Parts: sequence; C-alpha cells; structure tokens
Amino acid sequence: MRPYEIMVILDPTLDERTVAPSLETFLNVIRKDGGTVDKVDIWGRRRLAYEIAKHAEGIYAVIDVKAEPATVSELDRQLNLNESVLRTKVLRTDKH
Amino acid sequence: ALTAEQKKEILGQYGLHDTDTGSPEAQVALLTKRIQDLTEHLKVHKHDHHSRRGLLLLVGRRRRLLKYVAQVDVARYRSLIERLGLRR
Amino acid sequence: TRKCVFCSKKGQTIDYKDTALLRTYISERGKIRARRVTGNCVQHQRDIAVAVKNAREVALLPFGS
Amino acid sequence: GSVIKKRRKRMSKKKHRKLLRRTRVQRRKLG
Amino acid sequence: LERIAEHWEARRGGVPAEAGREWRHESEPARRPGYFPR
Amino acid sequence: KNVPHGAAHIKSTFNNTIVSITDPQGNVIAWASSGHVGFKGSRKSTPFAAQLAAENAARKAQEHGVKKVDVFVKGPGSGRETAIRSLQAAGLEVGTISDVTPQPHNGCRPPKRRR
RNA sequence: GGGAGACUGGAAUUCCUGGUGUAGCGGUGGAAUGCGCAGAUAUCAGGAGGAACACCGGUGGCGAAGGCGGGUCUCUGGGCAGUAACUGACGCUGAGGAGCGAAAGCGUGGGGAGCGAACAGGAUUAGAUACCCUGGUAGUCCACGCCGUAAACGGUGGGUACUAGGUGUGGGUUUCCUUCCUUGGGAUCCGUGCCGUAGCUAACGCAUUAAGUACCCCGCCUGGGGAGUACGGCCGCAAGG
Repeated sequence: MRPYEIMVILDPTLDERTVAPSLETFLNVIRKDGGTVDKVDIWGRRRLAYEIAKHAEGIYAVIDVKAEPATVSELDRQLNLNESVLRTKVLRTDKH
Repeated sequence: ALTAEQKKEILGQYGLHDTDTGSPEAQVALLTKRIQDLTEHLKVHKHDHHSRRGLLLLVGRRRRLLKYVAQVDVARYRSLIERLGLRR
Repeated sequence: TRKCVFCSKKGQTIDYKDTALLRTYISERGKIRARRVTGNCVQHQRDIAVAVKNAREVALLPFGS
Repeated sequence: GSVIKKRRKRMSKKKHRKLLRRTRVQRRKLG
Repeated sequence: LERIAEHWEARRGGVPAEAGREWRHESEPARRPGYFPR
Repeated sequence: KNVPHGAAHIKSTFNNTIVSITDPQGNVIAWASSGHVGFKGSRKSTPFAAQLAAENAARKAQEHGVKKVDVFVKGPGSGRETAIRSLQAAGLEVGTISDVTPQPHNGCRPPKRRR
C-alpha cells in the first residue's frame, strides 16, 4: 500500500457542485479494494496554459490516496474511460 | 531485492544462531531466494540483459560459497544442498 | 557566485503544483533557466526541471509562450 | 602512426573484396 | 595545368563557406555593433 | 472591403522574402514577394528586394483601408528589420513586433550537411 | 539518462479537407531540372500519421563494455557512505568455454512522416559513373530471431601495496569559525578533470586515475611485402567471420 497523488482535469462545462460526488463514487473502487484511504481536494475552474481537447478552462482536482499499485492503475484506467475527465496524472508521493 | 521481513525470516530459518547473518548457510539461502526472484522476473522480461548479468554474478557468488562450505565440512554441504533443493 | 535557495534550512520543497515557485525558474520564453544562472545544486536543478516538465504536462505552465 | 600503413592495408582489403564479389556465383557453383 | 585550372571547379573548395565556422583570409568579417554586447 | 486593423506576416528565408498583409482572422488581403517586384535568382535574397516587396505590399494594403498593422516576423535574418522599416515608411503604423519562428523540440531529421 | 514493459504529452515536418488570396515559388557561387497558374508559395481553421524528444544539458551522472536523458506507473541490477552486528582467508587471475556486444547487413510479419545508399534527371567539367540541385527505392522505426565485426581507442588486461604537492568538480559522513543563513573552513571515504615534483621514456610525454617502484595470473610480438591471403577445418540463410 503505497501513497499516491492523482491530479485530474475535468471539462468546465459540467457544474462544480456535482464534481465532489462524482469523484467520490469513482474512488469507491480504491476504497472497497484494500482498505484504502483518500483525501480529496478540489480547486477547479482555472484556465489552462494551452488548449486541451477543444477546451480553454478546466476543473482541477487533487486526490491523495494510499492503495495497492494494481488498485490505482484500475482507478486510472476507469478515469480515462470517462468522458468528463480531460487529463489525469498519477504521482508516487514516496521517495520516488 | 528482498524486503527486510523476508530477510529476517530467511535468516531466522537458516541461520546458525539468532544473530549470524554472514554464515555461508545464511548467505547461500539469501542468494537462493534472490536468484529465484530474479529468474521469475526474467521469465517475463526476456530482453533485460543488464539484470541477467547481475543474476550471473549472484550465481557465481553462491557457487563460491558452496565450494567453501563443502571444503570446510561435507556434512554441512549435504544438509544445505538437500534443504535448499539444489543439484550441485 | 549565488545561492541554492533550496539547500538552505528554509528550502521549500519542489512541487509541480505550486506554479509561482516554478515560474520564477523559467525565462520569459518559457524555457528552463540554466543552473549557473540560477545557482542551485545539481539535485535541485534536476528536481526543478522535472517539476517544470510535469507542470507543463498538466497545462499549468505554457509550452514556450 | 602514419596513415600510410592503414592505406596499404585498406587497398589490399578493397581489392580482395572486389575479387570476392566478382566470383561469387563461380565459387558457389564450384563449392 | 592541373594546378593552374582556376575555373569554378578548381576554386570551389577554397571559397569561404559557412557563416561563423572556419576562417580564411578573404572570409567576410563579422559585423559588430557600436556598444559592447553585455 | 474595409479592414482598418490587420496583421502583417513577413517570411524571410535565405533566398527570398514574402510579405502578406492579413485580416486578423487570418485572411490574406494583399501580398507581395521579392520576385514580384522584378528580382529573380540570387538577386531576390537581398535586403533591398525585401524593402521593395514590403513597400509594394504596404501600398496594396493601404488602398484596401488598412491603417494599423502588427507584424509577425519569421525565418533566418535576411531583411527582417529592413522589411519592418519599409512597412513603417510606406505609411503604415506598426503596433507590435513578434518573432514567431517554428522551433522544433527535436523532431524530424535535417538534411545532410553540404560540402 | 543503469535495464525491461505498459500507458501517455507538446513543439515541428509532411500529407488531406475547407476559407482568404494572387502570380510566382523553390534552389545555388551562379543557374537549371522541379512545383504553380486545373489556383501554387503565403495565411487561417480542422484532421491523419510516423519519427525524434528544444530549454534543463556540462568535458556533469550511470553502466563491464557496446551504450544510456519527453512524462508517469510497474518490475529489476549495480555502486557509495556510516555502524561495525555476522562468517572467518571463503581471495586474485583464468587456458579452453559461455554470455553480452555500435552501425551496416540478413529472415519472417507490420509500419513508413522526415532523411536517404542504389536509381533518375539538372548543373559544373576536357571528361563527371562525384562534390552542388530537384526527385527518390532499400534502409532508418516496431515484434521475434540471425550476424559477431569498428579508429569496439585512454590505440594503456586484471588485482594489490607504496611514492611531493596545488587547484576545479560529483556522491556521503563528521570537528571547529558560527551568522550556524554561507563552496565558512577543516578532516575523512569513494569518483571525475587540469597543472605539476621525484622517477621513467628514443622522444613526445606519463606522472597517486603512472607509462614510477614491486608482487601474482592471463593475452600477444619477433624485419617489410606476399597476407589476415590460399589450402583444410568450424560457424553462418547469406554477406561473410
């Protein structure tokens, strides 16, 4: 169970009020998998440096998660399949 | 390489007493575990030649340690060979 | 010459999230500044370059505006 | 060392390779 | 006669080339501003 | 038409220079080339030819109603400053100068070196 | 930037589509082949694809060598420092042998943007099977295998001990100026450069990273051509080694 930091960008079209529940049900895969803990932080509605997928603004979200490598890859795979997620990136907050 | 708990368990099992880590028995057991892990890894990454060189180095070191243990005392050599499932 | 502001006892950690801390390390063209101009140590220079690249990858810094 | 020796060796090698190329099928048929 | 040729093929290797690479007697001198670069 | 504010694009290569005054939406309304003003061969890489092309393009923009322009220079330096100066001198107000030269991030292989 | 796998980013080149838009563009020492007038080059928007990863980035890091830098994640090798807990000479070298080994090349299957052997024209020339220009196929890329060579060079085999110093730089431990911010400075261990003693060398130079002083083991040399060739053999699909 290694600690991870996940940053996602959601298209600004959707309301910021539904972002928190939508991520919350997304992280249910990591939660029920292996007794894993998240700390979701949202600072959205920022214009991007360059245009992404025909979009200039984006909603930024930072997720801090402690889970197994297989679990996190599963969450990352699911997030990219969803169309409301423009981009995502997984970091290891360990020494790496 | 192995984690601290695997090393602790192997050393407790094969060690001559509860403190030794440099006995040929303990060294050979740890090398055998490392070599098995490396062989499993190389079964997937066939083209990882750099790690294969390290595998060869470990194999040579274990062979030398076994040579020493056989020359010192043959009974210990036989016991170690039978316990670790090695050929030579 | 100059000071590695990160080796000091107050050296802030280098992250790809804090944009301003990186913006101070790139030139007006968006290029990464050299080590001799900046003055930080080799490890911190590598950390800065990696953080800048990561920030660019998530559209926090322009790719050479 | 002077490159003259390298030049002599390279000319010998080049001539031999040319000779080998000129008689490839003949050598194959005789061997 | 070989050394005298003086047509283009005989003087194409001696004509200065590049912009800053290599220097020759007839190479074009670099243009310099009035103020020191700094 | 009547386009009061437009954009000027100058492309200065090593053997030519092309000026095209452009409507800010990207449409070209008047263009002049180094070979369009009577130069050919190596003659058209000279700064004087760049000046002539810039002046011709500036005039052809001016009767179209273009009064103020911003330039986007590009290419190895041959007549860029001369072209901008001739743009100004032909009765055109030059707002901003921007160098937009395509800079690859190490992609594609350059041709082999000449000898 | 040690290696392997998977996923992924942006700039640029090319092409395709649609606007604006005209008569040149392209290329050179100078031109011509070439492209365009059936709408080119230029400019804008959109799309497809492949390859390489600007700045960071150096005589800086890692690797036995070949070599290795876009980002992330997974798996994995080695090194160094300190403590010195453990074993107690278990070391070194290594004929043969085995493995790895740039590029080119070869086989099977994909891919193919740019570059580009061969090949076509143009030009230069007395002649151009070339240099320069316009095109351009293998190849370059990927998967799995062959090949086994390089100025594969530090043209310097490996291990060990000793022999003035000075000064850069990378990694780590520590005492004292102490603000403790500071390459403060020192000491120490491990690297990597430059300059320089003694000594060595035909000389050039090397010089604590030895080409100095010695010990152990291995490879190799015995005038130049003929020739790393013939013959025989082994390996290879072949090239060939």
